[PDB]
Amino acid sequence: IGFKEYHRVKAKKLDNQVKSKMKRLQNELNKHKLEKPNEEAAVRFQFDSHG
RNA sequence: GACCGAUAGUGAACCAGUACCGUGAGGGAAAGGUGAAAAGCACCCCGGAAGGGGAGUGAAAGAGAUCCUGAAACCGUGUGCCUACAAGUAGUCAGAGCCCGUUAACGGGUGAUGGCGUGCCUUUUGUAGAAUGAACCGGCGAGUUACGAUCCCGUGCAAGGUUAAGCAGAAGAUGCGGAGCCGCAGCGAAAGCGAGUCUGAAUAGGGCGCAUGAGUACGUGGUCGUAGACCCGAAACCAGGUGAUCUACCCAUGUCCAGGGUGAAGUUCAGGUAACACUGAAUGGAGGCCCGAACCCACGCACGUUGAAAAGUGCGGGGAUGAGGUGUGGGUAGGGGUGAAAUGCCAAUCGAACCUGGAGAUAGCUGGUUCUCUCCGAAAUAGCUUUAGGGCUAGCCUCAAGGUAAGAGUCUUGGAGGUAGAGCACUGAUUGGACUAGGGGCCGGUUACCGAAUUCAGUCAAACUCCGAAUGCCAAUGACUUAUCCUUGGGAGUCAGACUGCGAGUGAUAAGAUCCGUAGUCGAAAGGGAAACAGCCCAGACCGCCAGCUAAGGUCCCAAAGUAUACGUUAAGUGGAAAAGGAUGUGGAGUUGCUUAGACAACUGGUCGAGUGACUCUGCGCCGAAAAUGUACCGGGGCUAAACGUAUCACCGAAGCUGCGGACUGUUCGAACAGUGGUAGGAGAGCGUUCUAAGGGCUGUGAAGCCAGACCGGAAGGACUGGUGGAGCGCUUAGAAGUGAGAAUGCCGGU
RNA sequence: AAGGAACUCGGCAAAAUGACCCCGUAACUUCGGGAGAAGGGGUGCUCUGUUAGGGUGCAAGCCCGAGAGAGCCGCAGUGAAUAGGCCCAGGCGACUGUUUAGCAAAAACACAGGUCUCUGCGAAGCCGUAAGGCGAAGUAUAGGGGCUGACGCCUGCCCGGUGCUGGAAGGUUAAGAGGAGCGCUUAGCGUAAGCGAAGGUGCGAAUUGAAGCCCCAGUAAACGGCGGCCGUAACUAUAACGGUCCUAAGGUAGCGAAAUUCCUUGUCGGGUAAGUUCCGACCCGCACGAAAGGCGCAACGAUCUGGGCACUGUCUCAACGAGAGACUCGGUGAAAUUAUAGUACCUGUGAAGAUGCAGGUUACCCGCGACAGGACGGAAAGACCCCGUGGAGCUUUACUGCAGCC
RNA sequence: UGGGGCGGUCGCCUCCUAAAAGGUAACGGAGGCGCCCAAAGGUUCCCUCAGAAUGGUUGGAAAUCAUUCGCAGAGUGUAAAGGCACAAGGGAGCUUGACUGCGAGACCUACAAGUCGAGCAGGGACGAAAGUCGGGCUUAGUGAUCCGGUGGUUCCGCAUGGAAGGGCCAUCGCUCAACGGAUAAAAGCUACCCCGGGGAUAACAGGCUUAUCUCCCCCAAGAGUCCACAUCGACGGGGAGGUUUGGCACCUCGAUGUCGGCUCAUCGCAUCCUGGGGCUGUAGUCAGUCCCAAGGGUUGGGCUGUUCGCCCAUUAAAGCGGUACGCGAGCUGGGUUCAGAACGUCGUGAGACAGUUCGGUCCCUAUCCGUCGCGGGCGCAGGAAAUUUGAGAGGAGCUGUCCUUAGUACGAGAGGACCGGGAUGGACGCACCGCUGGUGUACCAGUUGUUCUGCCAAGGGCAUCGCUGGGUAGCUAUGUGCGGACGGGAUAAGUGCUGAAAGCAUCUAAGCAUGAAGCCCCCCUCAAGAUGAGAUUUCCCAUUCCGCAAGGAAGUAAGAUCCCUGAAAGAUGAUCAGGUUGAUAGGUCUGAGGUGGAAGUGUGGCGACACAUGGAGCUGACAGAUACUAAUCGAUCGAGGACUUAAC
RNA sequence: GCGGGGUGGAGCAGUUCGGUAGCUCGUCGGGCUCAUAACCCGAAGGUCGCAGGUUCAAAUCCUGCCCCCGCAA
Ligand SMILES: [K+]
Ligand SMILES: [K+]
Ligand SMILES: [K+]
Ligand SMILES: [K+]
Ligand SMILES: [K+]
Ligand SMILES: [K+]
Ligand SMILES: [K+]
Ligand SMILES: [K+]
Ligand SMILES: [K+]
Ligand SMILES: [K+]
Ligand SMILES: [Mg+2]
Ligand SMILES: [Mg+2]
Ligand SMILES: [Mg+2]
Ligand SMILES: [Mg+2]
Ligand SMILES: [Mg+2]
Ligand SMILES: [Mg+2]
Ligand SMILES: [Mg+2]
Ligand SMILES: [Mg+2]
Ligand SMILES: [Mg+2]
Ligand SMILES: [Mg+2]
Ligand SMILES: [Mg+2]
Ligand SMILES: [Mg+2]
Ligand SMILES: [Mg+2]
Ligand SMILES: [Mg+2]
Ligand SMILES: [Mg+2]
Ligand SMILES: [Mg+2]
Ligand SMILES: [Mg+2]
Ligand SMILES: [Mg+2]
Ligand SMILES: [Mg+2]
Ligand SMILES: [Mg+2]
Ligand SMILES: [Mg+2]
Ligand SMILES: [Mg+2]
Ligand SMILES: [Mg+2]
Ligand SMILES: [Mg+2]
Ligand SMILES: [Mg+2]
Ligand SMILES: [Mg+2]
Ligand SMILES: [Mg+2]
Ligand SMILES: [Mg+2]
Ligand SMILES: [Mg+2]
Ligand SMILES: [Mg+2]
Ligand SMILES: [Mg+2]
Ligand SMILES: [Mg+2]
Ligand SMILES: [Mg+2]
Ligand SMILES: [Mg+2]
Ligand SMILES: [Mg+2]
Ligand SMILES: [Mg+2]
Ligand SMILES: [Mg+2]
Ligand SMILES: [Mg+2]
Ligand SMILES: [Mg+2]
Ligand SMILES: [Mg+2]
Ligand SMILES: [Mg+2]
Ligand SMILES: [Mg+2]
Ligand SMILES: [Mg+2]
Ligand SMILES: [Mg+2]
Ligand SMILES: [Mg+2]
Ligand SMILES: [Mg+2]
Ligand SMILES: [Mg+2]
Ligand SMILES: [Mg+2]
Ligand SMILES: [Mg+2]
Ligand SMILES: [Mg+2]
Ligand SMILES: [Mg+2]
Ligand SMILES: [Mg+2]
Ligand SMILES: [Mg+2]
Repeated sequence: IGFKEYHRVKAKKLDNQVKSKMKRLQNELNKHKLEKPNEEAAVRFQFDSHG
């Protein structure tokens, strides 16, 4: 009696860890989320050589 | 004093802040009554005494010291009826026999036997429930009060109504007191304007108002707000204190450890060396050393487990000169201390001690909430919700006041719509044939090699439609019938629903499953049937009757009524449990092959001598058919009808309906008609308890209380008589409430 | 009796061992131990005997006292009571010690030893608001804190992240200093519109202004971390070797199916007739690893684990006996529980598991000694699960704060 | 929220579910939206689309033309539905009505909101005019309040004038997307845990269902040398059971204790063994499959907590299930899920498991029914003492090996029977103590320590009965004897005989047999409360009172009890042997069995000790005898026999 | 069913935000050497897994389809 409930209670604890990790990560990003630094564009043009 | 009267009122009426409980702060009871007067039972008898039986005192001793009254539980004694073949929610209805004789009544007690019948409460869709609560009896124990708001009702005055504090006065009535409050005027955010005003450019429209008018003061009642706010109940939080006489650690000063063993360093001697080293003996007496009592500890097992003991005993076990045991006196205190660290320990309490206070913390949760009858009578739904077992608005109920006839049923007529069915005209899916562009595999020419598209026929669709109902829905006009309906306001409860039939989804076209639509019953519905069986069938209990007719369902016995009538079927106890499938079971229709030119069968083409084969539909049966305590799907007996089908007629059968009698409610005009189940809940009318006022009484020639009884009223309830009791108590009208108990693992007492 | 662990989760419990003397005693070792290892033998009484010898004493005489020989008795001589069972092997902890008073004594805590770090003395650290204290009447060979835990051999790589330490300029930043300016107000100017001094007043920018942070180095017995893919050797198979990607760096020694191995009762060897346990190896380490230390390890342990011997009522399989209860009599006399009970069985029905309902079956009335199938028995308003916009303890880069510190 | 969690969802639009008005749920089936357009809006005017065939330079299936056919097969910004070809689809001219104030009246609706709207006024666009225009073919494209920003303003301005500040109108700021929005501001652990509730809600067992599971079938492609159906049974189809995995959430949260084991069983049959049969690809021995059959039986160990499973060794066999996965007020407590601790792993962490490991309190005196035993009462038409019948109930029910038949039948051999006789075991049961043993606490003996009887000798107490060696009665198994034997009756499956219906055939319809360890008996035990109270033999005898009777009372008869001595009986009652003309118990005497040579004395020895007297002495329960002691005297209870009929 | 990958021969970027297809090694050809390696000089090798859309332009954005790898299975 209560076999699966016991094991499923354990499962629910693992879920709570995921939810907490998620929530904290989201909150941390909102507090401090550096944007990716500018990737300077590269001008490219070549005077193709003639014969 | 419309305050209490010994469980009340102070905790304390009494030698009570006592007894008792706690180390302490602190907590904290129980317990009143002789008589007018002790006149408190001289004397005698039984007894060791207690306790009795007389005799005396007294109005009374059945007033004799827990001494007014003396209920119930509970415990006994005697006996009028019944009881040892009986299956019991304990009664109720019927009923002999026996025994009595009353509030004199179509009486009382008991009860062989027959019928019927699973407590009360709470909580539930649903409880006899094996869900909850109560051992029993008694007492106590829960919507109250203050101040505001609003509505109804009553009264006074009325376009007005009314005073508050305060001052005089019986703690009163009343007089004075007009400040203030509400209303008569509204509109606008406001300036402001005013029967109008605001918006707007507007004499427009529209909103809110006016014309269509009643308020106010006080009282009663309903509800609401703020207060503990109907009563009981947390785990907790915070504040101030009390604890280290237990236990943790520390500090100071004491004290305890029977006996035995092992033999460290060092030292000495002897040997040894050039010297040392080295070797052997002896001495020596180290150690969180060894073995083992006291003492301390607590490893295993048994026992104990309403214990001898709220942690022990018995048999073994570990340490036992050490980081040892223990005494005395001290220290550290809870947002703290102490911890060789277990969240362990800090007075049998520790993830935050104990006591008191804030405090009646809060509890959308559980439990409880006390007299009676009558009128009406739900909901378990929608929306929103840090919402889902809560709440709010609507729906559904009730009361009152208005409108009033505006409601409803049916018929007739009109209309909106795309479901069932059907259909392929579109969109998808799809079968066969034809015709086929191409596509691939073969040498640009072909394969029956994939094949687009076209066409012919043929299927199919919740999210296909050229079509398209039945019902249901919205209206209109009459007619016939019925009595509802709407507006405003007061009060609610309900938001867990259940099953059954039908139409669907989810599921597996399972579920007493789940979610909607629709109708019913239950919930909140007793009675009859289905053996028992909320939801199925029949049918709605105001009450009495030893009257009648019926419904579902029945009629051989249990058990009321047909062993009814007529015609067939079944042989399986089918009826009284299930499929695919199998089968010369049997009944009834129909078709067809052959047949006295002689069949089928059997006999060596003939003998023989009247039937013989196949198939379709259909009624009732058969096999397929094995579960666990015990026949075990007919309720039982039992049944060959007492089963099944068809038809007919009788009778039985409810609390349905009818007849007779009574009560009440409503409607219309004392009559008639109609109605009278009920949970949550609304409304009305009453009974009873305590106290007050005013009248009128009762009571020592016996009050209240208590105990009986066969009386009275529709209920709550009220009398009368007798016994006990020994001094208070009813009745009528009105008023005010500590006003009604069977349940709260309620509190206290008794048993 | 016979058997002897066949019992059982497990030799739990009991049995067996036990004193003194003599002989004898292994692996291993930290050279002390292990060790009472283990395994054996002896034990009574009598006579040689106030013994050989020893203590006391002036001596007599008192005590102590081995060893033998020679005999006697019994089933048996520490004749009773009291007094280790032992051996082999492994895991963990070194050890003695300490711990959940009252379900855990242990591998947990402590420990000596190791290391890191703080502290120059009014030390750091700690208690307190402060004074005043502990530290300490101490002074870096001392004191506090963290981690590890005797001893032996060792303790590898990574400073990118986080912490700590040290820097130097610079960037960012508060109060406080500064008050450019702007608004309001109004003497006055004006036909008005509007402008507007001074004063007052409401805002106020530049500039200035520390630590911290940013930045740069170091530090791992600081908190921590310690990888993927591809190819390659003349049988094959594996790769000493090579390529590339990523990282701060990719796990070294040692150990390994483990207190760690899910698959798994891995495979192999040993032990048994039979071994999911055990021991020895192997290494595809789900998910070892070097001071939350790695690997060994004598001694120690009421530690955990497996195997032998002894021994037995643990068992095959139960029997008998003793005492105390039970039972009868005399005395005394509770408790939990309890809606009232004249309180059967079967099948069924029902809130789906009935003493109580239905249909049958069975049953004369009342007890006593016994057993526990039922009364969903008693006890404790379930601790599991879910719910409540309940509580408390704890954690942190949750939110908001406070002390402390700079 | 078909427990919670994860996943998914949360507001709005379209369709289907939705049952032809509207509305209508589920974590039902499909999709879209959080915009876009300055023209893709308004108006005025004009206008048809897709596709196919044919003709044509590049040109190709498909670009552009041209003709014919061609209801929409197109398009309509953006999903779907409803519309649209007097277009809402395409093109062109001018413009901004994608206006301001509004708004009769309606739809929808709990509210808050949302939707439609003629018409009026102001000032405009297009148009010759009528007239149309308050965005788009229609239906999504959005967010309350509070609080801030901005613009306007015949509003207010706290003595007054200003101002500060506010109001009104317009407008902006929320993926407040959990979209009717808790605060401006918020994550976890609890195994150290606690409270209030719920069977409204998880689970076990129960109930319903039966997808799955187990078992059984239908069809028959086939496999099987041929041959579907000896055996096996593809592709499909139909059931039963309620042991499995599930679905549901109906009972239980003011408690229905768990897996495994132990003790004790009980039931079903889907039969593991034994019994009886059909078919066989059954020669014999063996087997295969199916039918009947539930009477009895159905092992001991190693490993593991285990169930299970593997293994070892047996057995005739090592059956499958139900009983709350039977059985914890019957036991155990090893596994698992309390508090401690540790490893691996995860986490910053408290801690946790996707894994392990060592240690960890099992309470209750039985009221009722039930079950096993034992009594008392009454009844059974007189009162007693014995012996009995059997309605009915319980018990028992198993089986191996060997010898013989017979090396026969059978077979090429190998091997090797049926049936019928006979012996002897295993397990199990009943009884009993003569035998073998156990026990034997009032028996006998040996012996240690100490204390006592004054000492010696001889003994007593205590030390587990001090210990040790024996042992009577009784009680006992492991010991012994015996049992399940012979068979009858009726049947099951099966085998048939005669025999029609249906000139044949046929076990069947009438009729007649056979045939199982099973059923009813036989065998053992209880049994007349069998209220239906039975039957037989024997004994006692009609009393005395009252009362009119019915009936009542009092002494007794036969007989029994109280009381007493006891055991062959026993918890107590009861039962049985006895109670003085009695051997009932004790004692006494004589024995048995048991122990094993007493004490005293003498002799031998220095002594411990040995020997003789002497199979001695001692001896609980056992046997026989014997009144020596106790069973005294007494008391109590116990019939006089109802009525009716029939036959005598 | 739920996720991750397919870029010259190997290992890897670039993909979100469209703009010449790349880095390291390797392969091939020619030198150097007696010859091989190293070294030096040139070149080839992917139209970004496949097939269609969108766009002036797609490895990159969209639609389908096929492989590889993890789990569950
Ligand atoms: K009183
Ligand atoms: K009461
Ligand atoms: K104190
Ligand atoms: K209800
Ligand atoms: K009187
Ligand atoms: K007694
Ligand atoms: K009954
Ligand atoms: K009951
Ligand atoms: K970690
Ligand atoms: K014997
Ligand atoms: Mg009082
Ligand atoms: Mg008086
Ligand atoms: Mg319920
Ligand atoms: Mg309850
Ligand atoms: Mg109760
Ligand atoms: Mg010591
Ligand atoms: Mg010791
Ligand atoms: Mg002491
Ligand atoms: Mg305590
Ligand atoms: Mg308060
Ligand atoms: Mg249809
Ligand atoms: Mg339902
Ligand atoms: Mg009811
Ligand atoms: Mg009625
Ligand atoms: Mg009639
Ligand atoms: Mg009748
Ligand atoms: Mg009637
Ligand atoms: Mg009626
Ligand atoms: Mg009251
Ligand atoms: Mg064993
Ligand atoms: Mg065993
Ligand atoms: Mg032991
Ligand atoms: Mg230790
Ligand atoms: Mg120790
Ligand atoms: Mg403890
Ligand atoms: Mg302990
Ligand atoms: Mg450590
Ligand atoms: Mg390191
Ligand atoms: Mg580690
Ligand atoms: Mg480390
Ligand atoms: Mg370590
Ligand atoms: Mg008793
Ligand atoms: Mg049922
Ligand atoms: Mg039942
Ligand atoms: Mg509860
Ligand atoms: Mg779910
Ligand atoms: Mg509709
Ligand atoms: Mg723990
Ligand atoms: Mg802990
Ligand atoms: Mg609780
Ligand atoms: Mg339920
Ligand atoms: Mg067949
Ligand atoms: Mg339900
Ligand atoms: Mg209960
Ligand atoms: Mg209980
Ligand atoms: Mg069978
Ligand atoms: Mg069980
Ligand atoms: Mg039980
Ligand atoms: Mg256990
Ligand atoms: Mg009972
Ligand atoms: Mg004998
Ligand atoms: Mg002597
Ligand atoms: Mg003594």
